[PDB]
Amino acid sequence: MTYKLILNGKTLKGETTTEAVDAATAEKVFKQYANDNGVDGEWTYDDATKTFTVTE
Repeated sequence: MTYKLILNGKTLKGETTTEAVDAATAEKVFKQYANDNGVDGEWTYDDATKTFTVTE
């Protein structure tokens, strides 16, 4: 299971897919990535199409 993250950072936007066994580990896994960019604030989850999304 691999969800798709959508970075809606104000000064930065992107998107990457990560492999996670559950939604919990998926929240920190992606968060760990965004951190390497400086995008931390509100986090959303689209269980409708397996697509993660975050917006600073």
